[PDB]
Parts: sequence; structure tokens; C-alpha cells
Amino acid sequence: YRFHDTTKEDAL
Amino acid sequence: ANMKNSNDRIILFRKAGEKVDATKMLFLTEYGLSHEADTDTEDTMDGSYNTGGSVESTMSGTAKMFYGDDFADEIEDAVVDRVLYEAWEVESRIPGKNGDSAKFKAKYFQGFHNKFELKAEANGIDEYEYEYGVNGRFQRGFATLPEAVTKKLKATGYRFHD
Amino acid sequence: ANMKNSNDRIILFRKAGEKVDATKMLFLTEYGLSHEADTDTEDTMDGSYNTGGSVESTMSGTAKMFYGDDFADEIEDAVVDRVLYEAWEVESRIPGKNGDSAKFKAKYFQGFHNKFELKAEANGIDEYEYEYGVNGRFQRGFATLPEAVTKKLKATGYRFHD
Amino acid sequence: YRFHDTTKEDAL
Amino acid sequence: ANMKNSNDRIILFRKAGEKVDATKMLFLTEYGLSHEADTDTEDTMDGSYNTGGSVESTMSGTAKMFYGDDFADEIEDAVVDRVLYEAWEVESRIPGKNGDSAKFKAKYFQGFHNKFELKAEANGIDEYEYEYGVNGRFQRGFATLPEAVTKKLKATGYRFHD
Amino acid sequence: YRFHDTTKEDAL
Amino acid sequence: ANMKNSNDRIILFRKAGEKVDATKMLFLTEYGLSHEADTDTEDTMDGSYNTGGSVESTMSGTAKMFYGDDFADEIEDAVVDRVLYEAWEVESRIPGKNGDSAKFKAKYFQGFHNKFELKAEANGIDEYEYEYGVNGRFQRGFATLPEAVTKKLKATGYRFHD
Amino acid sequence: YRFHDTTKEDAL
Amino acid sequence: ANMKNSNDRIILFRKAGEKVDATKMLFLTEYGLSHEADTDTEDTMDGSYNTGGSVESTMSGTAKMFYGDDFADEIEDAVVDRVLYEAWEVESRIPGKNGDSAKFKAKYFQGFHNKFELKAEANGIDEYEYEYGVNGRFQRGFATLPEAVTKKLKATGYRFHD
Amino acid sequence: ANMKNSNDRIILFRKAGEKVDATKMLFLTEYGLSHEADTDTEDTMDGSYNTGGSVESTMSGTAKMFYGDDFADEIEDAVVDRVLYEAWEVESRIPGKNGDSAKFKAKYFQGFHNKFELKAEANGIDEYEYEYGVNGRFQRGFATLPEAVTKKLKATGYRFHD
Amino acid sequence: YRFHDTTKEDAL
Amino acid sequence: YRFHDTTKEDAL
Amino acid sequence: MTPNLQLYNKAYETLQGYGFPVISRKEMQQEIPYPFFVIKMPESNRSKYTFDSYSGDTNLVIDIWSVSDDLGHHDGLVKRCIDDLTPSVKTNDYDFEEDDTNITQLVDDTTNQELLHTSITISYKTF
Amino acid sequence: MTPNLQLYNKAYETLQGYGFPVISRKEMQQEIPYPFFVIKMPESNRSKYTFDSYSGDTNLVIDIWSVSDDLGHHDGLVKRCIDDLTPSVKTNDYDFEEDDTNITQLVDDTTNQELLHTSITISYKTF
Amino acid sequence: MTPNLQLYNKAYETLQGYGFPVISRKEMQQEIPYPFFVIKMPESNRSKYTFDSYSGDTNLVIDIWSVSDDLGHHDGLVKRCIDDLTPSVKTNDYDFEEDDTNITQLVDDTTNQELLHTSITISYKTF
Amino acid sequence: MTPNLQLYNKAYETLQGYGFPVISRKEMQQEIPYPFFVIKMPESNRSKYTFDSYSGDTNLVIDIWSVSDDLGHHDGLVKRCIDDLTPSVKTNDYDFEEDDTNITQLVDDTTNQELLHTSITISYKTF
Amino acid sequence: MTPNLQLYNKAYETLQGYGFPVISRKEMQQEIPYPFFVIKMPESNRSKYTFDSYSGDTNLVIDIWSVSDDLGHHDGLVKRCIDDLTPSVKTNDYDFEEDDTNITQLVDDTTNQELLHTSITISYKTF
Amino acid sequence: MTPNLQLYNKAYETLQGYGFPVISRKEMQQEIPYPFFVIKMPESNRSKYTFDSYSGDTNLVIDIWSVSDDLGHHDGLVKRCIDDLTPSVKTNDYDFEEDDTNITQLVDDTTNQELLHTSITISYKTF
Repeated sequence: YRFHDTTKEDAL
Repeated sequence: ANMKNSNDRIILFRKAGEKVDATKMLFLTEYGLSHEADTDTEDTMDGSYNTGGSVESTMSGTAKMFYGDDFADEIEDAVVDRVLYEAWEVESRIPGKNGDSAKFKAKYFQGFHNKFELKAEANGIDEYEYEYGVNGRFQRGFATLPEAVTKKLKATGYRFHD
Repeated sequence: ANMKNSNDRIILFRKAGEKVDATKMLFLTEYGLSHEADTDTEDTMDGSYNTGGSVESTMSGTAKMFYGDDFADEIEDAVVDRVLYEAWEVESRIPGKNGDSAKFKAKYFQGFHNKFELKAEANGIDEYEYEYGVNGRFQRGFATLPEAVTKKLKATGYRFHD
Repeated sequence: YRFHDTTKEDAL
Repeated sequence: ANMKNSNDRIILFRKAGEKVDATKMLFLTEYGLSHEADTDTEDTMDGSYNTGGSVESTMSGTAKMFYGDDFADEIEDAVVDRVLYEAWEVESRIPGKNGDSAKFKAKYFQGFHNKFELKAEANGIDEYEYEYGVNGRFQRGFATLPEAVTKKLKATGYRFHD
Repeated sequence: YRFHDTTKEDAL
Repeated sequence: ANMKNSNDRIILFRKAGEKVDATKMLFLTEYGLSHEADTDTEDTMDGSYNTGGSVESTMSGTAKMFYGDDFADEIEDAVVDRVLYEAWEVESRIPGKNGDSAKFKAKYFQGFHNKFELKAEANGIDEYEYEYGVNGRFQRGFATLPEAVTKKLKATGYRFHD
Repeated sequence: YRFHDTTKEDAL
Repeated sequence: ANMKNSNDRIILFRKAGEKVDATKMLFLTEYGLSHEADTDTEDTMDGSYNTGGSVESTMSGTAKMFYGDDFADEIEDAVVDRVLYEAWEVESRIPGKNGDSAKFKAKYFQGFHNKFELKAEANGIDEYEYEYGVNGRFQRGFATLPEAVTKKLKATGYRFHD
Repeated sequence: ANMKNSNDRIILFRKAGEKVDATKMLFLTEYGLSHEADTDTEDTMDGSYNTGGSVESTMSGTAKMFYGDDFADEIEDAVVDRVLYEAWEVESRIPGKNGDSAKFKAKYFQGFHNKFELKAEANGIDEYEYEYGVNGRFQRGFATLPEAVTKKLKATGYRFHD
Repeated sequence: YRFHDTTKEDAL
Repeated sequence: YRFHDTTKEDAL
Repeated sequence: MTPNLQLYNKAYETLQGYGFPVISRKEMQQEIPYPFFVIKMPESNRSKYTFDSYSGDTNLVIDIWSVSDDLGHHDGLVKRCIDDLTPSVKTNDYDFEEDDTNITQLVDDTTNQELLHTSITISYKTF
Repeated sequence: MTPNLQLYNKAYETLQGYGFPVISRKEMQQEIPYPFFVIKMPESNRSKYTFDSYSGDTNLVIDIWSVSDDLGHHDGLVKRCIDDLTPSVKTNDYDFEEDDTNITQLVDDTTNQELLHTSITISYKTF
Repeated sequence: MTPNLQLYNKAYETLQGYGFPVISRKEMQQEIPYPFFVIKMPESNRSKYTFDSYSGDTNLVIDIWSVSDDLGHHDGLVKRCIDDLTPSVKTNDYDFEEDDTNITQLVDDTTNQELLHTSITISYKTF
Repeated sequence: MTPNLQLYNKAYETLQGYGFPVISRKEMQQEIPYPFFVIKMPESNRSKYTFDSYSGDTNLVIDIWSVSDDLGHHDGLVKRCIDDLTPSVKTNDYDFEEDDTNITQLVDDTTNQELLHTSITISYKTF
Repeated sequence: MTPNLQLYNKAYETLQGYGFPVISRKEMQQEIPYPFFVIKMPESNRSKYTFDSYSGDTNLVIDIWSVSDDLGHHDGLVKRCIDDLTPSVKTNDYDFEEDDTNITQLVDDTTNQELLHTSITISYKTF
Repeated sequence: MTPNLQLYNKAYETLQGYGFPVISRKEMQQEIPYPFFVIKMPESNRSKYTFDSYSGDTNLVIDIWSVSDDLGHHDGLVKRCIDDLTPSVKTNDYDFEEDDTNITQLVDDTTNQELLHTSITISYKTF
């Protein structure tokens, strides 16, 4: 997996 | 000078695969992150050598439970239902350099919660402690802190505020 | 603010399959509920991965024995006779929303008592401690507290009362 | 098993 | 109120199969009775389940040795010679209801002594501690206390008396 | 085994 | 009343098979004698039962070393050379009844010394500790104390004397 | 083995 | 006199195979270096003998994290990515004799980091601890200290300075 | 009276097979010598018996490191290179009787060093501890103390001197 | 391996 | 092995 | 406000409702009938407790003066205080929970009259 | 009532039965023959002990004054007190159990007469 | 400078900004209106903490005097001090972090006037 | 009797046999030659020790006054006391065993004469 | 020499070099300008530490008196002392290593003048 | 003899050999030149230590008075005492081993003269 930001705009 | 306080780390979680903002782990008492390599060594009469086994990685902590909350209830659902959880460890005082200017230095994990214990004792606020098992390589980056949680909803009294 | 005291948890039991009201576990000294996943990990030269083993779940506690009682005597019968027991953990200060208005938030378990130790020492009230092994997924819900026990039969002195 | 209430009216 | 003191338990023994009155275990310092079920659990892809293994039961304690005595000398004979012993735990303040009016609530065990350690230290009365392994289900009942020992032969000083 | 009382009158 | 002091036990040794008077173990600090049965239990669907395995028995202790001595030097020879040693534990204040009037109640053992550790620390008299493994059933009896050692060679100061 | 007294007169 | 303080040891690291000056491990709290031989012994009726198994060697320590830093972040990358690291232990007050006049007595190791734990607690600066597994024989020598780090960049206050 | 101080033991070493005077182990903090027999016991329905297994023997200790020294550096070479070392334990206050008049009572060992740990902590002189594995039967005798080390090179201050 | 000094001039 | 004295005159 | 003044105001609002006089110190021109309450400003320790809050120990002392003619009534005041101020006190910014309460009584003859002096100490953990 | 007054009343009901005078403090116009008992109001700690009750430590002091002419009798009063007040005291709301008892005696010459002063302290755990 | 003088100067720079007088001790010819601050030179322990630094415990006391006519305002000064001096203080050579803060208040009648005396102690770990 | 009076009587029966005067306190009209013994009533703690008995710690002090002209004799009295009162004392109801003994001596000039004052404390565990 | 006198001489050799007067006690006919140093003879514990040496704790106190007109300078003396006497002191027979140093300051009005009194304590482990 | 008098006699036999006067207390008609030694009777604890012996802690204090004109000599007396009385003292019945020694010095102006007062305490474990 890569990095994903905390926010819903960067959901998994 | 410039010593690093523990309470400047922010720990965040969310259930994997659902499009929602990460939820902050409030009222941590203590915390730890561990990495450990299961190396063997192989002997031979030409001489012994050390062999590069795989690494186990895990995150661990304790928190105080409170009435305005639903998150410990999610941890104990997650350990039993084997739900995959994303998690962040964010350093609230290292900002990103440019473009990431509004973000803070972080590690990103995904994995499963593997332990949850409630501890209750007469004359005391009941604690819970948990363990989280990291899958694979944790990933470095910069993370946006949920500003409405971290700076807008301030409260008076002994709760920390500016 | 809104920290959660231990003594607001109410622990209830009854023998499984008999039509009677649940009996309250009086004079708890300390308590704990634990869930823990027996995960293995499997290594391969393509990379290691973590495998989702089964979860063991258990409830544990200590209480002071007293003369107006018959319940520790039931725990020690139950551990030897392998009797199946239902149990509730109820949060005496979270009420249900509507329809459940008279009920309080709870977990329901059924399972077996697996340990009972009496501890007696000169200059002391003798304790007992027990362990209870949960079967399967514990079930979430709202529970009716036995109002005659919890609020009608109040007593003076150091016994808690309103 | 499902949830059952504490009282004898919801016996197992 | 009505808390239960440890020193109201009376522990009695006799060698199995010989027609004599049970002998009281004097000068107990601490005591415990334990029951514990050796349950396994069996996993299956349909779901895991818990299996009802057998129960081990044991009684344990410490006492101070004294010169007017011959009973610790019987415990250490019994552990080596594998002698079967009957034992009672009696509650000196719960009397029987009717017919049993002169008797006190009790558990009856028979089994073997499995441990005896003397502990001696300069500047101290030497202790012994023992372990007793219960055979089978312990049996509930009401027991006659040996009135000549418990109430007739009272002694002055720091020995307890009415 | 059943219950037996402490006294010699109820010997094993 | 009539409590039993540790320092009234006298521990004696001699090398097995040589015709000499037993030598007293001076300056014991602490002492213990242990017996323990290696019982298994066998389960069956008719019901479990407990099986009478063999008993291991051992004697253990600590002493202060001194310059007028040669006995710790014998213990450390004996543990390495596997020499069989006789030993007595004698109760210096229980005399024999008649005929044995000059003797004191005792246990007789024979067996091997199985451990010896010197412990030395700056600012301290160096200790040694030992373990002795009993062969078979220890034997009960009455023992003659070596009167020249125990009552004739008295010494002034903090050494105990009448 | 039986009991033997401490003294050289009762050597093993 | 001439007792040896711990804080005169300087611990240095660098990633193996890249041409850069070694980086100093700042803010060590405690430290240790261990060597241990896994000897067996083989018994025979002619007599037992001791056999010369291989030696395991390891270096271990704890440090306080600080904001002007990037090195604990390298340790935790190194334990997961299995990066080979060179390391020195240098004795800051034993200089070399001649030719090596500007150097200080040292051990040189190369090997892998095998453990990293962060420890964080409320009311505290967070620690990290690590373990390093030495490959083969460590090599004796004299090491140049990085003079710009050790003596040029001095700082005021409680940071040590001349 | 005549109690035996620890600091009257002198511990000496030399590398086996090279013709040099033994070197004294300075600044010992604590010390111990251990012997222990690996006895089994064999059960039979005729009765159990104890079987005389082989004995393991070992010497152990802690010392403070100092700058005028090269010996801890030899211990850590010896544990890794598996060098055989002779060692003496000598009792500095028991002289030999005649002919040996200038010598002191001793044990002689030869064997290998099997452990070495440095322990370093902020605010402290760093310790080392070691373990030495004795080969075979240690040998009794009388040893010449190196008089130039033990009585000629006296020093003022807190170093012990006459 | 042999001994190597701390500095970049004695890189591995 | 036998006993050997501490000094170089009694080397192994 | 501090937790000290918040608690002190709640303890006044409480004890001032019983109908006996309540004071922090008596001044010379002020006439006070028996029985009466003296109430003393709390002490408060504070320290970091979680990554998100302080917590601490806040100590309240209230202090009851009466003529010794009737001890059952004086003890009625003591029990009434304790039952109103425990187990928990709750206010705008702070929560308080009884850690322990200590009751001590003296017979006081300093005033040429035999008075009863009860000192009630309540230790609150605070959050 | 508090446990303090409940215990204090039980200790009065007891000691007042022996026929010697019992007092909390002597007043100036009051004539007291020897021997006599002084009895002092208990101290009481309290804390949470189970999810269902408090428990605590309640300290009783009783205090025996006599002329030193006959010490066997004075010691008879000391032993009579201890035997009536231990091992346990039981009352309407509370139970008390001896944790320890401490006896100390002094020879007192403050009053131009050689008196014996015994102070008996009994610590009760209470439930 | 020592950490003592560095912290003492930062605490003056702070409290001297509120507009009430701040002093270390009052001299006889000097007229000081109420309320006022007394501020006392810190104590400092020091010890080795890492192979590269000392660390230690530095104790600050500031001390607030007011007439008791209005306690809400006096408590406003106490809270204003604590909020400006915690959780951390930072200066040229040193860092300071609150280990704990202790607030105690007395009612003081030494001066023929009823004053309020608050003593604020802050323990800083320092690095 | 209490253990206090039982032990105190045994210690009198002992020390009163040496031929020097033994007292609890000296009265003004009473002439006492040197050397002499002062003996003070024991303290006794008690607590539950087994399911069948109490046990406790009983503290004896005996106190030896002499002119400093001959210290070997005064020390002879000290050693004679200790050798008669240790290791154990046994009486009708109670047993006593030395836990420790403490000897302290002072040179006393309160009386315009150089006296030696030895205080011998013996702690007995009692059963 | 003892470690006491060895250290005391090294601390004099040091502080006597700054140009202000250094004394152990002031005598009545002796005029001392401000600022000045008072230096007090060390205490020393000793105990066995290895099979080959003692070790112990040696406590130094030096004590700095100044008029309060300029506190930056007085603090300059404090820091100058500490920087010359730590981390280690070395002399002919003994080594000394700072275990901790404690700095405390008072404002002193005993002399009808406002003085600053700093007491510097340094604990040396010694070898 | 006790261990107290045995040790006290050995410490006299020692210090009385140096040629300066040694005393337990100074009497008014007795003229003592400086320097001089005061030596005070030891304290001794005792307790059971093995099944065959007691052991205990015996505390010696010796106390050295001098005019402050020459401190190197006074320190020479201190070091001479310690070197003669440590590490061990041996006598007829008893052995003594230094557990620790504590040296403290004061500058004493009680006598209108500046004296040096050194108190040397040696704790001996005894067997």
C-alpha cells in the first residue's frame, strides 16, 4: 500500500 | 534544548475502505511503536553467519474511557470482527515544507487490532489498552490534521487548550 | 470532564436456560474484559503476510464475600459442574434512547466459568476471584436493570445509596 | 446466540 | 455490613478410613481453595468452539509450628507415604437450620497431600506450607464442630478466646 | 464419595 | 504460647560410611525442607482420576563462612566428587522419653549434595548456600547431640551461650 | 536405610 | 582514582557502503555491549567435556528524541529495510600514541539493527531504544572523531560544553 | 567472631600456556562461584532411585572499569576468540603451613570465559560483568600472591592500603 | 572485514 | 590438570 | 476561574442553604450564633494526566463549631455536609470525585466555654 | 449518625457500666474521684472500597487515670476495656473490626500526686 | 546566566505587563497599592541526564496579595498567571516544562485588614 | 493482666534481686543511693497473627544511673540486665522473644555531679 | 589530608582567584566589601565500594553575598563558580565528580540593607 | 563487658597515645590545652543474625577541637584517627568492621575564639 491522507477526500 | 514531548504525537484511526475523515484517539495515557527482526544465525565450520529473517511490527497503547465517546466500542468490535483499520501517527509540531504546508509529518499504517483489555478498579477511571498489528512496510508521508477536532472544538478547564 | 468511573458498570449473571431474573454481582473490587486474536504470520520469499486466526474472549474479576449471600457458592458449583451461564455487563449511566427508555447500554455474553479462587488471610475479609470464558461473538444491546435490587433495597452506612 | 434481556420475561 | 472474616473458617483433617474425630488445623496464617477447568478450543472454518475439559481442584495453606503439636509431622508423613486424607472446610458462623441445628455449613473433600515445605529463618517462628489435591467433586453439607476443641479448651493471653 | 461428618460416629 | 523458634533446629552432617561423630552446620542464616509429589491425572469419559506418582525430597539452606572452619570446603568437595552424605535434623528442645532420655527428636536422611554457591559482595561477609537431595524415605528417630560441641565449647560475646 | 545415631559408635 | 565515566564513550553510526562521515548518536541515556558463547557440554562415561560453540555479539541502548534530528528515523527505516550499518564505539579520552595522534581508541562493528521501540508516556520526553546485531569478530583500532560535531558546534545551557 | 569478609578473596587470571605471572582482577564489586549436579531420577514399580549425573561448574563476577587498565579488554578478546584461561581464587589471610609459608590457600581452575557485558549509564562509572566456565575438577592448593602488585605498589586515598 | 575509520575518506 | 602456582616459574 | 474558586463557590452555595451562618473568618464586630460553619479555600495540585488533559488533587476543608450541649445535632450537621458534597461534585468547567474524606473532632475550651470543633477534609480527584 | 458518633456512643454505653466515672473533659466545678475514664471522639478516614461500598479506618482512644497505689487494679481496668471493645464492635449502621490495639502507660506528676495514665488506642477497620 | 535568572526575568517580563505592581520584597518607604505580585527567585537542582546533557528541576514561586472584598478578581489574577506561565516557558539558553503546579490560598489578618494571600508554585523540568 | 504488667512484674522480680534500689520514679522525700535502676512500664502493640491468635511487639525500657567514677562496674550492671532479660522471657499468660536490644549511654551533668545514664531498650515479639 | 581538606583547598585556590574576598567566617574587626564568598568545610561519607577501594559522597557549600542593586552580576558570580567547579574536580589523592548541584537564593534584610544570598551546594561522588 | 565499653576502651587506648588530651566531658576546674579529643560512649543495636549468633550495629563518635590558626594540622589529627580506627577493630570478645565513616566540620565561635570542631562518626557492624 501507498500513503493516504487522513481526510475523506483521500479515502482508501 | 528542543527535547520532544510525548503529547505532541497525534494518533488517528479509521476503518479501512470507507470514505470518512480519520478519528482522533483521545485521552491516551501511554503509547509505543515497535519493530523487531526475527533473525536466525546459521553455524558452519567455515564460520557462523547471520540470516535476514522477516520483521514484525506493532503499535500499542492505553487510554482513559469517557462518556462522550464511541471509539473504544469500535476497537472492541474491530478486534472480534477482524476489521482492517488504517492508522496514522502524526507529529503535531513538524509541518510540511511547501505545498504540504498545512500538513504535519506522519507514518501511515494499515493492519488489524489484535488486543483490547478493559481495566476497571474501585476508586478509578477505567482504562482500556490495545494492540495493533501492522501489515508490511509502514509508509512515510505528511498528513492533514482534522482542524475542526484539533483546534476549533476547544474546551475550558483541564482539557488542553491554547 | 465526563470521565468514566469503574463503579458505574453493573455485572449480572444467571444460569442459562432457567426462567429467573438476573442476579447482580455485589462487592466487586476490580474487573476486566479481554479480547485477543491468535494471529499467525506466514513467510514467503515473495514477502511475509499476516493470517487472521480466531479470537479468544474472557471476563475476569475479584469480589469480597459476605454473609447475606449465596452467589460465590454458585460460582464454585458452576466451575466444577461445567454449568453454562449467561452474563451481562451494563453501563448504569447510559440510558436507551426511545422505547428502550427504561434500559441501559449493555453487552450480553454466554459461556462457562473457568476459574474460582478463594483467598483468605489473617486480618482480612476473604476475597474470591473468577474467570469466565465467553462463547462466540458477544452481543450488543440494551438491558433492563433489576430495579428492586438496584434502587428499592437501599441500605444505610457505607453501602452506597442515594 | 442473540441478545436476551436480564428479566425472567426474556428467559433463554 | 456483614463482611466475612477469614478467621471464621475452620479447616479440619483426618486420615481416611480410621474411626477417629477430625483434628483441627491450628495457627493457619493464610489459606486458599482453587478450582480450574482445563478447557481447550477447537477451530474450524465454520467457526471456532470451546470444549469442556476436566477440572483440577486443590486446597493450599500456611501455618506456624508450635511445641504442643504432632500434626505437621502427620502432613509430612502423609506427603511421602501417599496417605489418603479426608478434610473439611467449615464456616464457624453459619449454623444448620433444623435437625442439623448443632452443625455448621461445610465442604467435604478427600484426596492426597501433595506438598509440604518447612520455612525457617533466623529471628522467626518457622512456618510450614502445604498443598492438598482434591479427588473428584467436593461434597456440600453441614459439619459438627469438635466442641471440646473449639469451645471447651479455651486458653488465656493472645490465643483467641471468648 | 458422599459427605461424612467430622466425628468418629461417622467414620469413613 | 509455645511457638517454635527456627534457631532451635540443629542440622548435622557426616560423610557416609566413615566412623566419626557428626559435625554441626554452624552459622545457618535460613533453612528449608521440602517434599513434593509428582502426581499426574488421567482423563476418561467415565471421569478423570488422579494417579500416585513418586515423591522428590530435598533440604536447602544458607550459611555465613568463617575462618575457624573446614566444612563449606567439604560441601564443595562433596558436590563435585558426588560423595554420599548422611544428615540429621534435630529438635534441640524435644527430648526423648525414656532410655532415649539423653537424645532429641530427629529426622535422619542420606543422599547427595546437589548445589553449592558462594556469594561475595563488597561490604559483606560472604555466604554460601547449598542443596541436598534426599534418597528415599527419610527416617524418624531420636538423635544424640554432640555434647562437647553444643554445650561444652561455649564462647563469649555475640556467639550464643547460656 | 534405617535410622543411625549421630555418634561414631553408630557409624554407617 | 582514574575511574571511567560512561559518558566518555562516543557511539557513531553510518549506513554501510556510502561515502559519508559517521554520524554521532546524541542523547544516549544508557548503553551496553554484550558477547556470549553458546557452549554445549558432551557427557561420556570416560568423563564429561565442554565444547566450543559459536559466539553471539550485540550492542544495545536507549536515547531521548529531539526536534533537530533525523537519526532515530534512520534507525526505524534500517530495522524494517534490513540495511547493513557500520558502527563505532570510541573512547573519547584515550588518544592514539603516534601517527594516530589525532585519533581515539575504538571498536569497529558492522551488522544490522534488529530492534527499535519508541516509548511515550504522558508527562515525559519520549525515548527510543534499539538493538544492533554484530556480524563476526568486532575489529580493534583507532578512530578519528568528527571534530566539527564534537568540539566546534558547542552550545550553551545544559548541553555539555567546555 | 572470625567472620570472613568477601574482600579478602583475591581473584587472579592468566592466558593459558604463556609463561607470565598471573594478573590480579582489580575493582571487583561482587563475585560468586557455583557448582551444580544435573541429577536425574529413574522411577520403577520396585521404587524410584536417584542417578548421579555430571556436574557443571562456573565462576561469575562484576567489576568497575578504569583508565590505567588493559584487562577487561583481554576478557572481551577472550570470550570472542575462545581463548583458554587459567584462574585462581586465593584467600589472602589463610597462609600455608610450612614450606608453603609464603603462599596462601587457593583453588586453581582452567576453562573459558563465556560471557562479557559492559553496562554504561548516564551518571555512573561503567561496569563490566563476566562468566567463566570451569573445565573438570577444580584443583586445591596453595598459591603465591604477586607481592609487587599486592603489597609493594600501594597508593594513597580511597584505594585500600596499609 | 577490517577496521575502517569514521571519515568519508575511509568509506567502505 | 594438576595445580599450578601463579608465577611465571610455574607456567603451564 | 480556577478549580479552587469553582469548588469553593459550590461548597458555599451548598452549606449556605442550611440556615446556619457560614464564614471564611470571623471579624471582630460580627456576631455569630452557634452552630456555625467555617469554610477554607481549597488547595489544588495539577499535573499532566493524558496526552489531552491535566488532572489533579483538590483538597476541601469545612469546619463546624457548636456548643457541646447536644452532640447528636452537631453530628447531624457533619453527616449533612458529607452527604451533600460526596461522592461527586460537578460544576461548569470541572468535575470532582471523592478520593477520601477524613473527619476529626476536638473538644475546645479556648473560649471559656466547651465547644465542639469538627474538621471535615474531602480530597477530590479532579478532571 | 456518622461512624464516629455511633462508635462513641457504643464505647460510652460500655465503659459507663463499670461504675467508675466516664468523661470527655473535666470541668472546673466538677469533682471526679479516681480512677476515671476519659474518652475522646474517634477519627475516621473513608474511601471507596468496592463498586458497592465505602470502607475506612476509625481510630478510638480511651484514657484511664488512677493513683499509682495499686497497679494491678488499674491494669484490671485496661484489660476490661480491651476485652469489651474487641475483636469486633457492631452497631446499627456500621461494623467495626480491630486492626490493632496499642497500650501505652506513663507515670504522671503534673498534679502534685503520682498518677498512672494509660492511653488505649484501638484502630477499627469499618464496613 | 543561570536558569534561575533566565526564568526569573521571563516571569518578570510576563507579570509586569498586567499593570499591577510586581516586587521581590517591599521596602519601608515604598507605597504599594493592592493587588500586587511578589515573585521569588527560583530554586534549581541539576544532574547528568544523558551522555550529552544535564537536566533538572527548577521551582518558581509567585505570590498574589489582595483585599478580600472581591475574590473573583483575585482568582482572575491567579488564572492569568498560570495561563501565561504554562505549559512551557522558553528562553535563550533553556527550556522549561510544567511538571506540576500547586495553588494554595490563605486569609491573612496580620495587617489589621483581611487580605487574600495566594501562593502559586510551578515545578519546571528543564532542559 | 495485660502483657505490659506481666512483663513489668517479671522485670521487677529480676532487677530487684541484685541489691541496688529499683524505682519507677523518685519521690522528693525518698533517698536513693547510687547506682540505681529506673524501670518504665512497657508499650504494647497488638494485631491478629493467625486464625487462632494475636501477636504483637512489646517494648521494655530499663534505665541505669551511676556516678562516673567507675565505668567498668556500671557496664557490669548493663550486661547483667541484658543477660537476665534475653533471649526470651516467659510468664503465666505470655511468651516474649527478643527482636532487638538497643543500648545508649549519656554523660549527665544536670545534678551538679557527673553521672552516667544508660538506657536499655528491649523489643520483644510476644505470643 | 582528608578529601575534605583537599577539596576545600581546591575550592579556595579557585574562588580566591576572582578578585573578590573569600572567607570561612567574618571576624568583627575585619572589613569585607561586597560582593564576597563564604566557603564552608565539606562533609564526607565513606564506605567500601569494591574489593580494592572505598568510595563516598562529599558535599561542598559555597555561599555568595551581594547588594541587590545588580542581580545580573551576582548571577555572573554564581555561574562562574559552577563552571569552574564542575563537572569534575581532580587533586593529588582524590577524584570528584558532580552528582548534582543545587542553587537556592534568598533576599536578606537582616542587616538593614537588602542583600542577595545565594547558596550553591555541589554533591561530589569521590573515588 | 558490653561491646560499648570494649570499643570505648580500645578507642581510648588508641587516641590517648597521640599526646594530646582526651576526655569524655570537661569539668570546670580542669584546664585543657588545644587541640583536644572528646570521645563519646558508643550506641549499640543488637539482633539475631544466625542460628548461632547475634550481630549488630555499633556507632562510635570522636570529636576534635582546635584553634583555627592551622587547619592542615587539625586535618592531620582527623586522618590519624580514621587510619587507626579503620577498617576493622578487634578486641577480646568482639569484632568490629567499618560500615561507613562520616566526617563533618564546623567553625565554632561560642567561646569568643574561632575554633574548629570536627565530628567523626564510624559505624561498625559487629560480630
